[PDB]
Formats: sequence, structure tokens, C-alpha cells
Amino acid sequence: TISCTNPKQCYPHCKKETGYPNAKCMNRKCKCFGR
Repeated sequence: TISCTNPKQCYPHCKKETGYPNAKCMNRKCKCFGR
């Protein structure tokens, strides 16, 4: 798990991890659109 206080961080990180950049972020959490 990574630490992201904003979606702009999991946006690009997931844009390559799973290809889907659409990723949300929560209290020190990340919910991509297809983990």
C-alpha cells in the first residue's frame, strides 16, 4: 500500500501499475479502478 493524500498521486502510479490511472485516495489508502 502507498501513502497518498490526493488522487493525483495514485493517478499516474496506477496509470502504469494496472494501466488504469483512475485511482482514488483515502486516509493513507488508495483505491485504483482495477487493482
